Amino acid sequence: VLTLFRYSDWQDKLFMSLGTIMAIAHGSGLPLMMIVFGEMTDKPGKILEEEMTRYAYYYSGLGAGVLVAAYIQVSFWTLAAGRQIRKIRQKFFHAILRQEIGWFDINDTTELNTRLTDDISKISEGIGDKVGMFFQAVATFFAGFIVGFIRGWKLTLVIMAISPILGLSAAVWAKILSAFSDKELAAYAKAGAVAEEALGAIRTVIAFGGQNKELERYQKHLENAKEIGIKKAISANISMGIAFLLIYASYALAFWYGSTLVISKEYTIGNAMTVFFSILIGAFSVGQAAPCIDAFANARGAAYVIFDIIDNNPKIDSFSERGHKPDSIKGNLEFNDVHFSYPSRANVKILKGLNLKVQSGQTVALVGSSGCGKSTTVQLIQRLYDPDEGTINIDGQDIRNFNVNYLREIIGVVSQEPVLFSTTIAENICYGRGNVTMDEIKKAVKEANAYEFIMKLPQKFDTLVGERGAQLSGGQKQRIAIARALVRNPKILLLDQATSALDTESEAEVQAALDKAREGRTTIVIAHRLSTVRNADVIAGFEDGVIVEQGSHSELMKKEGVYFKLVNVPPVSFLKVLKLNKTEWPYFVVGTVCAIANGGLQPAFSVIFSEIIAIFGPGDDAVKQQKCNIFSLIFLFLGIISFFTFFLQGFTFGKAGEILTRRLRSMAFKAMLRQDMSWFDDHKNSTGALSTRLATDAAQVQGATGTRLALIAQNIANLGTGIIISFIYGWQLTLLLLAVVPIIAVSGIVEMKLLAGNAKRDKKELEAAGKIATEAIENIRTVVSLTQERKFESMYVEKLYGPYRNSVQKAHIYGITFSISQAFMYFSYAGCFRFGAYLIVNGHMRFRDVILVFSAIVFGAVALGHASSFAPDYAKAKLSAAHLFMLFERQPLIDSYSEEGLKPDKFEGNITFNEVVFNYPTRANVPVLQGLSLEVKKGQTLALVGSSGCGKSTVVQLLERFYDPLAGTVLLDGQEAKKLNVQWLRAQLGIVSQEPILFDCSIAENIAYGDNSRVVSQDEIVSAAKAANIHPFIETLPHKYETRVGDKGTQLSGGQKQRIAIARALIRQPQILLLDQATSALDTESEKVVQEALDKAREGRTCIVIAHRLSTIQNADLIVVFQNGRVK
Ligand SMILES: Nc1ncnc2c1ncn2[C@@H]1O[C@H](COP(=O)(O)OP(=O)(O)OP(=O)(O)O)[C@@H](O)[C@H]1O
Ligand SMILES: Nc1ncnc2c1ncn2[C@@H]1O[C@H](COP(=O)(O)OP(=O)(O)OP(=O)(O)O)[C@@H](O)[C@H]1O
Ligand SMILES: CC(C)CCC[C@@H](C)[C@H]1CC[C@H]2[C@@H]3CC=C4C[C@@H](O)CC[C@]4(C)[C@H]3CC[C@]12C
Ligand SMILES: CC(C)CCC[C@@H](C)[C@H]1CC[C@H]2[C@@H]3CC=C4C[C@@H](O)CC[C@]4(C)[C@H]3CC[C@]12C
Ligand SMILES: CC(C)CCC[C@@H](C)[C@H]1CC[C@H]2[C@@H]3CC=C4C[C@@H](O)CC[C@]4(C)[C@H]3CC[C@]12C
Ligand SMILES: CC(C)CCC[C@@H](C)[C@H]1CC[C@H]2[C@@H]3CC=C4C[C@@H](O)CC[C@]4(C)[C@H]3CC[C@]12C
Ligand SMILES: CC(C)CCC[C@@H](C)[C@H]1CC[C@H]2[C@@H]3CC=C4C[C@@H](O)CC[C@]4(C)[C@H]3CC[C@]12C
Ligand SMILES: CC(C)CCC[C@@H](C)[C@H]1CC[C@H]2[C@@H]3CC=C4C[C@@H](O)CC[C@]4(C)[C@H]3CC[C@]12C
Ligand SMILES: CC(C)CCC[C@@H](C)[C@H]1CC[C@H]2[C@@H]3CC=C4C[C@@H](O)CC[C@]4(C)[C@H]3CC[C@]12C
Ligand SMILES: CC(C)CCC[C@@H](C)[C@H]1CC[C@H]2[C@@H]3CC=C4C[C@@H](O)CC[C@]4(C)[C@H]3CC[C@]12C
Ligand SMILES: [Mg+2]
Repeated sequence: VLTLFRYSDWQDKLFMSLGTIMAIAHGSGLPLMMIVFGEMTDKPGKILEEEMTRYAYYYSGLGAGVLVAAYIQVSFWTLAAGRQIRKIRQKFFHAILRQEIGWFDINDTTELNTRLTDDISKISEGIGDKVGMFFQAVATFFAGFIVGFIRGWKLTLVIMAISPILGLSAAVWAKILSAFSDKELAAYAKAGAVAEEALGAIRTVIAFGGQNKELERYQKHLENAKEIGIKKAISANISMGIAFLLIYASYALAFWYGSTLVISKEYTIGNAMTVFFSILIGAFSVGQAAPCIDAFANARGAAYVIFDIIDNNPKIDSFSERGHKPDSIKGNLEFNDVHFSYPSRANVKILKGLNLKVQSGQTVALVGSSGCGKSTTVQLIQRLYDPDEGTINIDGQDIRNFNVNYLREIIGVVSQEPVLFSTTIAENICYGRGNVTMDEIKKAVKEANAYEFIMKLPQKFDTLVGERGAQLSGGQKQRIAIARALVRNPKILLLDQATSALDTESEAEVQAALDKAREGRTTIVIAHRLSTVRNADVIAGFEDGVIVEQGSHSELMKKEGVYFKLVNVPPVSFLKVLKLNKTEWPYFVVGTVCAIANGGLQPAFSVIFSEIIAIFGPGDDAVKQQKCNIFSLIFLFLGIISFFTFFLQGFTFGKAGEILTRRLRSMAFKAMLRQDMSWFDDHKNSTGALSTRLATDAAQVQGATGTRLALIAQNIANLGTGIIISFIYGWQLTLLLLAVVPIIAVSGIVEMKLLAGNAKRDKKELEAAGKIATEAIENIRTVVSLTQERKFESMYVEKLYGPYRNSVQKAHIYGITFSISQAFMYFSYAGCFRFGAYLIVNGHMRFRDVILVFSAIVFGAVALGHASSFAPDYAKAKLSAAHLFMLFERQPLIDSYSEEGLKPDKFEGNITFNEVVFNYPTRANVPVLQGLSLEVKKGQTLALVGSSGCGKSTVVQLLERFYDPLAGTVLLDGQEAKKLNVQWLRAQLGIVSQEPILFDCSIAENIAYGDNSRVVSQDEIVSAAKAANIHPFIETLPHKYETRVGDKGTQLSGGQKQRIAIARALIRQPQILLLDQATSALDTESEKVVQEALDKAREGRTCIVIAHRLSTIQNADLIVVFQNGRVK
């Protein structure tokens, strides 16, 4: 209960304590004034005027006191909530970056950004101003009790006898509501994980036609969250129904008991009515604080998962400082019987006792088959996992003894398929070490041979690399990764196929630079080519995860081992949002009629009190008991009907809001899966930004469209009925009562114009924080391997500073507006007493009519606080609704959901390019293609040959129809590709990407994703697996086709996911194959087995090959050489 306030500082405790005592001082005033008011109620034309004027002095002073008490009440709670929400946001991201990679494999980490955004929003709604308004209502209730015990003590015990039942019911239903809040929250987090997985790899979802599959996977969780939110609303309104049932039933009991006392004259008329009126003010106030109770229960439910992640502790601690930092390390490295298994597949033994010995100054070279443990050996050097039954030594001393940061900073890796970050080129090379000068950057870039194209691009070292490097080619991204590793100047260099996507001349220059550089660093080389493996002093060969083969080139060539075999924004009206749920108009009708019939009843008690005071007059005393029994039956039946009407309005409004939220979330994701690749290449649209938008916009709409509308319709009916009753009984005073309406209206106008202005900047800056959070979570291998986690926490905090200041300004603006609203509501009483004195002494109205109007106005003074509490939600609801509708009304150029276009029945695999000129929209000044002419007949094989960065993957993107050419014609089988239906077009193609990526599902589903719109059978999956040469490994695994591949294929090796990408292409039986270096992480045996099945499958269809081999280019039918983006 106080774990929400576990992170409260001393200033936070001071703000919450002063806000608590000022809210206790603020609420207790209304009932306590009744003791001085109730002494003239039981009642020459000057003494009454003096009493009225004196009470006007009291009320004006009370209003002045309320002006500063309500200000401090709101402002200090909102300042404290802003400060501790800032530090919870910092500590949760620090706790995510602290954990080790064994935690990132066995847990769900695409769920964390959605969990972050939506839970911190729920906690900010929960621990803020709602708690202060709750204390205000509690102080009002107990001040009514104090007034009751001063005036008449036998009346207040009968009503105090029910308050533990109200506390019991509120605690029970708040505990149930916190449980359902956690259950609903988990479902929305699963849906956000589906969306963030689908938007991260968007090129494969577009190219394989998987929009409907991802949309159905999203809607499967939206339906569960809907069905939890409905019964959440059921419990949340059984609570208020039981509360008001107890209120009116106990008031019936107390009124029947007070009947006998007033008739037997033990009390007078004045002592009973003050007790009744003060207790009804308090009892209505505690009932209105029930939404604040529900909001606190929701925050308590959200905090469960966030606090645990902070509590969890890693065995390999990244931030700790408890290890040796020796001054001089010669690069000796040695294994001693290393046994290892990954924690996600624990029962598959991988290293079975390895004995490697690397001397300081020489390099080794790891050869072997695919899937034997080479990059596992590389991952155990930098201590990402601990081995099960072994030890790894550097210069005689164990790696478990070193400081983890010092180890990971003295060694420098190159990953297999390297991943850049979504910042500039010089920023990636600065992420390399951390404090680099430009001399170091330019020398390392020349040493990695990346200098010519960086000089060639405009804004040379400032070109924004796309998300994961997607705005660069495959041989430019890898040279930037080589330069990134070289700026560190490591003592131990790890090269895991660093030249896998470079052509032969650049491989020669890179290997000459790396060979010239070595003086005192050890190097581990995993070689793509076995022609440069001969320049190694030691060669290690893996056979079932051990070393059976070690020595020099001729030493292992005369040995007959494994190496021998290898060598041989427009605003939107809110009725436009409520135009979407036209279908449940009976829900809004029943909710609005019950809200009117519930809000009207609070001011009607003045007329009931007038009839009570008139019915206790001089009589025969046998009739007044029989009339007062009729009044008590009326209060009992009013209690039963109030139970039914409160339940109906709340449940009815809540169900309609859940339906609208489900429709808005699915419409937003369906309309986000629709835009073309230029919308995703826009630098504002990262997947972190796009996954914060789906969690913010519909949630901000739901927060103002839920049961809050039922409560505000109730409060507006309350304020209306007060004015109507006032006009009937005295029309002269009611004009002054309505005279404040211009001032409260202008204050509402000014706070709406300021809260709509700062919610804009809040929404603008939370996406820029969520971008950093998502890239640092989803590239956690490279983050941990480079030790830039301190820098990413620093960046997240300095992007998180902004909404703190926005919360400060929101606190002051909303506090001033709530303050002057409550003060100008309490000055109306002083104006009413003075002007009513004037009217009574001139003879217009009467004293009981002045009492009647005053009594009717007190309940509206209750309702204004909740209307002002609703007012800061409507601004962010309007803003997020404008953003949702501009997303819904955006229409792309290449429309993926269109049903019109030519859909020919028979397709001959003929393609033709007639002088295609194309520039990318992000860098639209550089020419990529400069008029491209190539024609491929049926059954031919086009081979694309060129240097690195010539436009070989651009033609695959143009044939896949992501992009439109500027001036040129892409035509297929005679007819132009713009005329064809784009889903038909993308279904006729079969594509293997350059660095392929998978999904976080099973191998059977990743292979069956290759052809949608039909249930692909298990026999077809097994046949494509046998053709792609993966079925021996799949049969070896303990789960055969149900081993869950990790996020983007990280729980497999390079060759295995290359091979599942080839099977995913080949399962659809395409008409044309697009193979963009389809065999680049495979060895010679696997590549020659794959190529035979590809050759027997290519009989009768066309294919386009982009492969850097002399074996697959030479047997091709056409050979195309690129120079300056043209064909030669
Ligand atoms: N994160 C992981 N979780 C579970 N198993 C894994 C993980 N990474 C790899 N494996 C498994 O470990 C075995 C060894 O794969 P490994 O990554 O060592 O291949 P490799 O021969 O080093 O080639 P590469 O250099 O492409 O990684 C594979 O069978 C793979 O299925
Ligand atoms: N999404 C993009 N936005 C802007 N420019 C891009 C984008 N993708 C690629 N480029 C640019 O296009 C040029 C060539 O792209 P492409 O990836 O087709 O070359 P490539 O021949 O595939 O290279 P490699 O053979 O090394 O894989 C590169 O200079 C690259 O900077
Ligand atoms: C008499 C009543 C109306 C006024 C009560 C005075 C209160 C509201 C004033 C007096 C002293 C003030 C504190 C003095 C010191 C600081 C440290 C500053 O870094 C944060 C604000 C904070 C914590 C102030 C908060 C407001 C404060 C506590
Ligand atoms: C700064 C504001 C918010 C604090 C509210 C202060 C409360 C506790 C004060 C404000 C007005 C005060 C009342 C003013 C008049 C009198 C009449 C006297 O015969 C009995 C006490 C009584 C009824 C006071 C009780 C205490 C009181 C209600
Ligand atoms: C009637 C008058 C004298 C009452 C005094 C008003 C005092 C209590 C209010 C008005 C201005 C307020 C300060 C305005 C600015 C901030 C900055 C914020 O980061 C810390 C709280 C702090 C410092 C507020 C503390 C409380 C404060 C000092
Ligand atoms: C929730 C609980 C605490 C509230 C229970 C309230 C009960 C005790 C009160 C509410 C209405 C009251 C009844 C109101 C009217 C009359 C009619 C009279 O001819 C007999 C007594 C009788 C029948 C009262 C008996 C006591 C009574 C039933
Ligand atoms: C729900 C809101 C909008 C309508 C409020 C009207 C009802 C609930 C209130 C307002 C005036 C009240 C009436 C005032 C006068 C009397 C005369 C008495 O001999 C019987 C009870 C009776 C008839 C009261 C019953 C309830 C009553 C009719
Ligand atoms: C008994 C008296 C005080 C009740 C007064 C009712 C007042 C508080 C309510 C009733 C209708 C409300 C207005 C309804 C419409 C809007 C448009 C909104 O974009 C700005 C606020 C504004 C202008 C509201 C201001 C506050 C308002 C005028
Ligand atoms: C809620 C606010 C806006 C209402 C305004 C309150 C003040 C300014 C109003 C309300 C009652 C009014 C007073 C009512 C009666 C009289 C007696 C008359 O012989 C002189 C004017 C005088 C004294 C009025 C002056 C203005 C007055 C004091
Ligand atoms: C603190 C600021 C916002 C207050 C602004 C409103 C002030 C100027 C107005 C509104 C209500 C007015 C009070 C209403 C009633 C009367 C009774 C009369 O016999 C003496 C003047 C007196 C007591 C008025 C004094 C001035 C007053 C308090
Ligand atoms: Mg390429």
